[PDB]
Amino acid sequence: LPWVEKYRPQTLNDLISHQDILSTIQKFINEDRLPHLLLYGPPGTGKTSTILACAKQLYKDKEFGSMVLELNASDDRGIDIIRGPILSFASTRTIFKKGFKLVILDEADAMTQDAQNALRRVIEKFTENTRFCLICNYLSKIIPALQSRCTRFRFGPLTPELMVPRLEHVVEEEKVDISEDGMKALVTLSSGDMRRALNILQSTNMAFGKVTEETVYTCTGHPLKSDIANILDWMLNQDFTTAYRNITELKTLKGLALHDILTEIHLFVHRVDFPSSVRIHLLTKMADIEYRLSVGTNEKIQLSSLIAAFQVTRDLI
Amino acid sequence: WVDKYRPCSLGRLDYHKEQAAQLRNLVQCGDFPHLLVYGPSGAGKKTRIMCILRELYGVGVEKLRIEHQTITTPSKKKIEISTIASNYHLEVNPSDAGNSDRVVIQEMLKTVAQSRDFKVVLLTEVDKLTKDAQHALRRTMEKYMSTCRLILCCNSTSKVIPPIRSRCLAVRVPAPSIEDICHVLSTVCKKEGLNLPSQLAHRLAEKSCRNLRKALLMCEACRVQQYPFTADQEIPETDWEVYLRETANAIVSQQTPQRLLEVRGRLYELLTHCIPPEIIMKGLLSELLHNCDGQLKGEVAQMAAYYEHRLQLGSKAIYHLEAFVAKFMALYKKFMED
Amino acid sequence: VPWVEKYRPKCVDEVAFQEEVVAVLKKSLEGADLPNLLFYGPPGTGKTSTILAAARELFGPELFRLRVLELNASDERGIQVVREKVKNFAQLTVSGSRSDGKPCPPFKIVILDEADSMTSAAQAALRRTMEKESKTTRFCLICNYVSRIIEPLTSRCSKFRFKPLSDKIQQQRLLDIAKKENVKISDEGIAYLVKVSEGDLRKAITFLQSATRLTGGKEITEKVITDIAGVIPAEKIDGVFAACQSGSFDKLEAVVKDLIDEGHAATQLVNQLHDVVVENNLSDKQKSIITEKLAEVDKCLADGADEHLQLISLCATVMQQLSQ
Amino acid sequence: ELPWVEKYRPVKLNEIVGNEDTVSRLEVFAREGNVPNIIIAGPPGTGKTTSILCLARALLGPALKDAMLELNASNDRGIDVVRNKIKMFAQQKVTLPKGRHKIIILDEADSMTDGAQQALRRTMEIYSKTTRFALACNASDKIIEPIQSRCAVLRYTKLTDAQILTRLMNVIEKERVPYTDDGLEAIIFTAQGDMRQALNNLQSTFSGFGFINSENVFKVCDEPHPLLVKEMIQHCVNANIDEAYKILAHLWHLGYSPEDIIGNIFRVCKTFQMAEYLKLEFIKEIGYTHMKIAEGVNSLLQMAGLLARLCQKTM
Amino acid sequence: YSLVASLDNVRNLSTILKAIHFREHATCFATKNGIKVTVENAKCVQANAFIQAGIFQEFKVQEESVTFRINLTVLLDCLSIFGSSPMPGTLTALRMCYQGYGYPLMLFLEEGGVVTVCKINTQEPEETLDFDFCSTNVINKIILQSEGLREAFSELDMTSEVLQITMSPDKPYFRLSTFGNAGSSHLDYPKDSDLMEAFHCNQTQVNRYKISLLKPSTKALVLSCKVSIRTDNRGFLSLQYMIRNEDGQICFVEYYCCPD
Amino acid sequence: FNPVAPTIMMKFLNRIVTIEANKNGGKITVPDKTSLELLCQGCSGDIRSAINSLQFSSSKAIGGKDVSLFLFRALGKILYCKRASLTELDSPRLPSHLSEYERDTLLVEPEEVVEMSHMPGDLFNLYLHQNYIDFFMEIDDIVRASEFLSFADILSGDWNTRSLLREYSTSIATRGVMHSNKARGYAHCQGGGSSFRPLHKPQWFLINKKYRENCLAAKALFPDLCLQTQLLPYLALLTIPMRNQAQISFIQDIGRLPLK
DNA sequence: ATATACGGGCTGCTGTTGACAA
DNA sequence: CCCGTATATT
Ligand SMILES: Nc1ncnc2c1ncn2[C@@H]1O[C@H](COP(=O)(O)OP(=O)(O)OP(O)(O)=S)[C@@H](O)[C@H]1O
Ligand SMILES: Nc1ncnc2c1ncn2[C@@H]1O[C@H](COP(=O)(O)OP(=O)(O)OP(O)(O)=S)[C@@H](O)[C@H]1O
Ligand SMILES: Nc1ncnc2c1ncn2[C@@H]1O[C@H](COP(=O)(O)OP(=O)(O)OP(O)(O)=S)[C@@H](O)[C@H]1O
Ligand SMILES: Nc1ncnc2c1ncn2[C@@H]1O[C@H](COP(=O)(O)OP(=O)(O)OP(O)(O)=S)[C@@H](O)[C@H]1O
Repeated sequence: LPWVEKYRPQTLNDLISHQDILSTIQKFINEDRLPHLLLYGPPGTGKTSTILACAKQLYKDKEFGSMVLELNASDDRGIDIIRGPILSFASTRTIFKKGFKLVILDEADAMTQDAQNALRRVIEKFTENTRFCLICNYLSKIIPALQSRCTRFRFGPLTPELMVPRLEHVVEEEKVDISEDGMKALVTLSSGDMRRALNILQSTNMAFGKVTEETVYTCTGHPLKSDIANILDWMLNQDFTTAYRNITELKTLKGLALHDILTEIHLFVHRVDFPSSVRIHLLTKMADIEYRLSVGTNEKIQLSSLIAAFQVTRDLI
Repeated sequence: WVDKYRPCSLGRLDYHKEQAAQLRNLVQCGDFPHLLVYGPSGAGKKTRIMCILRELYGVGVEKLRIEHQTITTPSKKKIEISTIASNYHLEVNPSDAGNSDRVVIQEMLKTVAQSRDFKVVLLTEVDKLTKDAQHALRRTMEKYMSTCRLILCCNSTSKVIPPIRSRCLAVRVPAPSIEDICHVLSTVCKKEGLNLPSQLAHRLAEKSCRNLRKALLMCEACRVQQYPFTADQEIPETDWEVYLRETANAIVSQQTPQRLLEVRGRLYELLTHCIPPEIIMKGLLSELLHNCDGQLKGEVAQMAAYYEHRLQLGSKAIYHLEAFVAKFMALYKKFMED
Repeated sequence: VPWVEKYRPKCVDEVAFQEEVVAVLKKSLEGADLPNLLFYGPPGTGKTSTILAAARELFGPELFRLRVLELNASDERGIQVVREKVKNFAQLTVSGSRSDGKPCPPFKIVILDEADSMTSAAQAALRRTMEKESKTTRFCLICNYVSRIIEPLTSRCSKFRFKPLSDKIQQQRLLDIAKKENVKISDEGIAYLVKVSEGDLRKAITFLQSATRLTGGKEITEKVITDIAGVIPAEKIDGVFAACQSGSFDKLEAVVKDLIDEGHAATQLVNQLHDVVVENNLSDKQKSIITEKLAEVDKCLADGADEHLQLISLCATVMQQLSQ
Repeated sequence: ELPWVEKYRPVKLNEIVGNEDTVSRLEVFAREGNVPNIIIAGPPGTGKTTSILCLARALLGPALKDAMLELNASNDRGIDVVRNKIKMFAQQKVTLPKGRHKIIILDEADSMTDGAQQALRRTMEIYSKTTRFALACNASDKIIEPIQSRCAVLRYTKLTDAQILTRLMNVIEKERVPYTDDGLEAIIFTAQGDMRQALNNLQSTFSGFGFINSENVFKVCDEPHPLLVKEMIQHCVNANIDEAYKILAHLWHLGYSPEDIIGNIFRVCKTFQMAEYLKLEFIKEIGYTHMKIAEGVNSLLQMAGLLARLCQKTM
Repeated sequence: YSLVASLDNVRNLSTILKAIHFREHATCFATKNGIKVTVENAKCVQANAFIQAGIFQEFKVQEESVTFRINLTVLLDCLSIFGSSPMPGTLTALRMCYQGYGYPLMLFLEEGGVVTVCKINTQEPEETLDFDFCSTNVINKIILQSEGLREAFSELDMTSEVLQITMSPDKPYFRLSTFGNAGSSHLDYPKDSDLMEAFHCNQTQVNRYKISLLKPSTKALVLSCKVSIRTDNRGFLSLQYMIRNEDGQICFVEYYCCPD
Repeated sequence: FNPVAPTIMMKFLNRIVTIEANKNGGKITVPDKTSLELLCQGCSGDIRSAINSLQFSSSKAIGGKDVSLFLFRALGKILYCKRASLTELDSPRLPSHLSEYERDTLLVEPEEVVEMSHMPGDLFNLYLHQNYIDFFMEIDDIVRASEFLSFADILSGDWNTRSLLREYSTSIATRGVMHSNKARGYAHCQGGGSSFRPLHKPQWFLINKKYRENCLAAKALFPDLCLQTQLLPYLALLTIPMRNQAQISFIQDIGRLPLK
């Protein structure tokens, strides 16, 4: 169950987007020149999946438990529990006489400085019986000494064009009826994270039965593009009280949050023509508004203040 | 308080009788929600809570069983905390432990929850608590709402986070006006010889603000200084007020760095004698605003609010007090020469 | 037992609002493929109740010891407990069936509330825990603010926002409860009470109980609800603007001093002032400035500042604007 | 076998293409054989450890196994066992022909505690007639003053383009890899001083492409970050918010977390050519924004507001 | 109730468990033939035991095998709760019941009218390696006594880091070397002695081993009467012991270690 | 003791190099004189490193011992603001309206000075707050400096992120105190003053410790912070005797502050 | 007429991991 | 950092 981990890729050819990196990794595997990797990027891109597919391709099914170590954030990572076990692991003469060993180090940005220094020594000392692989999200929490010996690979955010066919395959696999606007709205409401495009589908399909733009927007609660355009039109032209009443009624009818409205208004403000200074004023006030909505205040007053900050500067000009 | 002429029954209350009848109607049937009492200090919330407990139970609330308890932090550290908790009702003040209040609340509340058919657990001064302690208290008071009820007491219901505020009723107690204070002072003194003329009682009530505790203390203090009262007899004041008055007088007579250092040392000495920074700021504002008469008055008020927010956000008081003093001095110097 | 604990939803067909989540839970009950859950929203909408009802009617009251654990904010959570205890529970195996022969789901449920009060170090272990063990355990996180949770924790859970309740639904539920408990309500009193409650089920239920126990079982009007809630009278609130419009600083200070003497919370005063401001005959610029000042004062009060000085600042800014 | 970063290691002392003075002096000292204790410092990726090991091998020769001691950070360096073993090795007598002495090397000595160093400083001034020391480190502020007070401190520097190009040409000639001038310039640009990084990048590019054209180098991944922020700060100097936001949007779409960007902004801002008032205000705004981001509220709007506040200062 | 087991001499099980106790956790294996407790460390060293059904008097199992993980220290403390020094004539009896998955392990002990009851909740399982050492690729094998190496392995705990084992048909038949702070220390053992029951080495083999992994063999060497050493082509070391009880039965303990 | 004077080290180094030169043996380049004072300049009165560097350099600057800056010297360096006469360069200027913020060129890096003193930032800021008043002549600059110090204080008030961002506070405080001094910062305007004045130590430590001990002495002894804020005003207006001996002294302690 | 040393101001105010002496 | 003073030496 739980589609996201039910349809996880099991081979290197069932991924998308990044193609040069995958071909380079395949060439590394073919010539048996696998270096130490430092895979980093934003959430939901396919790092652990890629490394696990590489591990399953390299080794047999009965050897994965005796020649592969896995250390994560839920395990213990100090000094002694690394100085003993991994030094002994590199002190192990290889069983099955084939290949080398692997130590997967997930969430590598959690260890301390001493552990990283010892790991630098471990990885540099003996590059014939172990091949470390670090996977991180922040590159500021890795010491430069350990950052200068592992091949850095960047996994950027995904793009809709190659993101569509995998969702189409998932839809076809089960019995789901899909539309055109539904796919576009489903893909758009995910900033490159594929896991936020596969879980929304499961949540929506199990509540209504069919997927459409209105269906997904009601399942999640995101405001529509036309709604944001109407709000902006009401802001830029009409009076104070009339705009307040209109947006109040619109928000009361369909319960809408304030974060998404702020994000869409920010994008539309940057997309329209303004004489510099007004844009600076709007950006500053809207950033303050967004910051102030994480303490426990009231949303109505924040909406009124957003209206007030947007109104006067454009009304005078 | 004086604790010698305080009532112990919902009847014969000198003020705020209607809400007392409402509380009696609520307590006479059980089936209680959690209670949160708020209002200005000196209004007498503790008397209401104690009388509610007396009405809910029998007469077994008039005993004192002061108890000590030692608990342990996660590693080894020990916390000693004293409770006045007598039979049935349990009373605790988890503010004597600075950052051990969270574990105090957890352990003590979870022990007493398993230990009418229900008890109460008072939590005095809920204002000065961290954020995690309130979370744990809220969860444990929601979980076991079948054998124990909570009656929190505080003032300025703004520090308590909304989830607790939206989890219990809210009872408010306002200050007891002015005429009622003079009447209660007159009756309490007439019970014990001599009397208070109406003018003297009115002057004491006006000068003692809204706090009946302070008014009673001032009246008793004046009674031990002079037995025959007159129509032109003043009231003694504390030594932390005249000091602030002198500091405010000196902060405006001259504006030089040496005077700034002198007033900084004065603030140091005043802070040494256990006066919180907030009262210092309030008194300084009152004395300074006593004579501004202009836009500088509003500017000073806004800057003082800014500095107060800064003080309650930061961790060093003297920095902010000195900054406010310097800004006021500069503004007054600029205004004087124009 | 108070009315809040007596009318707690014991079944999925007792939650009023939130159609999508209840539909998803119903579909996943008589079937399979239930994903991870992440509930968030304002207080008094019902999040613990829904998951507790789902767990109760999926397993049964006699099968709670070895199927569900709840880790609240009173459990001393840290890295060690997440590393050992949660892993040990999640690494077990599904037990047998129940007494009454019914279909059963082959998974356990781990419930943890106030996950926003934890630390990042524990959250990393927690997020890695529920990937390799997605065969026998499902996780239901509950929070008020999503921002206090790291990205990989919220990137693998279905996010469900709980809307604040509507007028008609709250009115119907309150009428049902009042009919059940035999209390005489007025058609205008309920319409005022729902407005006062600002969209809170628990607050409205407590208000109803406190009103019916005070009155003893007679008709309750709006005047009782105003006294119980504590709404500031409009005649007093007009004086603030009357003094701020013209005069001097001393009268403004005296008015605010009396208002804070009476014990009213500053949040209610700000909320009521905001309604008056945006409906009067004032220019747009003055309204904008006053609204921004009100928002700033509200935030500063929410960050544990003083009450007298902030009210003085707001009133002084209003005095400056109204005399311009 | 091994990758290209650990297989092409110099075995002699004249293959090192780093600094020119210290290496020549070390060659002269190895010729003579009366070296004092030395402490080497410098940026990573130069070859300090290579120089130390080559010097020791040249000094000893065939008796290296039974007359050399090497200690690391993976190996336990407490106080008790380390002081015991050090004193065993110092007091033990060995025969060396004319002027060769016993060598004790402690790599990355900055990780030692104060107790270890304070116990070590006694053994390094008495047995000097039969043994000598040699230390390599990165941060030289960690070593206490008394230990430095009797050592020769040699400080390295980041490699320039000429030596990097010469050794890269040597490697290419050895491996017979068809090349192009602009591609090698791009590789050197990506290197940014460190040399093992450059060799690893070249090997990664050559893995599955067969050419070192610039397009292939950029396609196979990487790219240097700071020079983009350097232009962005200059753009915000002149109140050009419209031109300033473009680079921020590009970086955000590239996949960089807010903290990584905001740290580099501060680091580039400190070493810049501006006035004092502007520097003060910029530092203040960056500090407030970093506090906000660390508290959890991170998004594009906060960075846009920071840019707007930076541009407001100059009006 | 899955498996229930009763016995009247706890000392046999207690000493068998103590002969293998150097970790904190252990994994059990209940089968129609008996129990088998195994432990692993550093993904290289692995020690296993065996308690056949002949020892037991009341043994009952249900359906298939049963696996669970138990803390070893707590179990060993609970077993020997009546003092580890009984005079001849005093015995302790124990009963244990495990009622399937998800329920703890019972232990009722009795001696001379004193009855104790204890429970151990189990959170299982882990995964074990596949150290197959079938006697097909074994090249060097030897069998020998214990009193010879009592002091020898007792004189083996120094501040060294590697132990060298060399076996050859000629000259150093069985030599152990330890390089430490002071100097070398050789402990050559010749053939045709009172502790040389069979010498059948074929080709010379010199190998290095870690002291940390091979140290806990002292406990197995102390409570033993014979030791068998086996090494294959690659260089993996297999140690076989032979322990006896008061009644006069025999139980075996095996150790597997990998070379450097 | 005191560091060796330049002349003594100069004469001894000259004697040593003369002795080496007289050894002859071969045509070896004597180290140049111009580098010989450079060797002694970057050693700070330490013979052993000077001799080591001379040996290293005579093989055919080296010996860059790190400096410690003597914190009381760093404070003076920050608070004295050695300025230049605005040598003709292409530094950016404030275009039109910021004409009152023009400053002369600076020859000090505050970050290096603060780092090299080896002190925590929150202590450096306290010392600066204690010692920065006396060097100022105007009030507006004092106001600006106080505001900058307060803003530096705000950034470190939490506990989880107190050590993630600490350089910002110290940098802001140092640069604000340095730039706000417009009276001093006009190059050739330092004549004449800067008499023989010693610095001091912050007085906040004793006051804070007294506050804490008085907190405890108020709590545990009237426990049935708020007591010092609310109950202790009542204590200040209590002034009546009671039944004890060590408590009358405490009552007379708080309530007898000097006042005419 | 020029290089070098005295004089006066500093030890100080919640959690998770690691080394030392017994 | 800062100012003024007592001794070795050419
Ligand atoms: N590019 C992709 N190709 C294929 N499947 C993908 C891709 N991106 C995400 N997925 C799927 O989404 C699931 C969740 O993403 P993960 O790989 O677990 O995230 P991640 O890369 O590990 O980053 P973290 O764990 O948040 S640091 C994966 O198990 C895949 O099934
Ligand atoms: N109805 C009353 N009649 C006479 N005196 C009263 C009455 N109510 C209170 N008092 C007096 O008020 C004083 C006690 O004040 P309280 O109301 O108990 O202050 P409080 O409730 O403790 O407020 P906090 O929050 O604890 S500071 C005593 O002097 C009482 O005698
Ligand atoms: N959506 C709802 N449907 C029906 N009754 C509700 C709903 N929300 C609240 N209630 C009523 O209010 C009571 C309190 O609900 P809870 O589940 O405790 O609130 P909650 O989910 O804990 O939200 P908190 O506690 O403010 S974070 C329930 O027992 C119901 O009687
Ligand atoms: N000066 C140099 N000349 C030639 N190759 C060099 C030089 N410096 C570094 N290298 C290369 O760097 C590779 C490994 O670098 P190391 O010498 O191990 O780094 P390091 O000197 O130990 O400094 P660390 O350990 O990173 S702080 C060698 O295989 C060389 O190819």
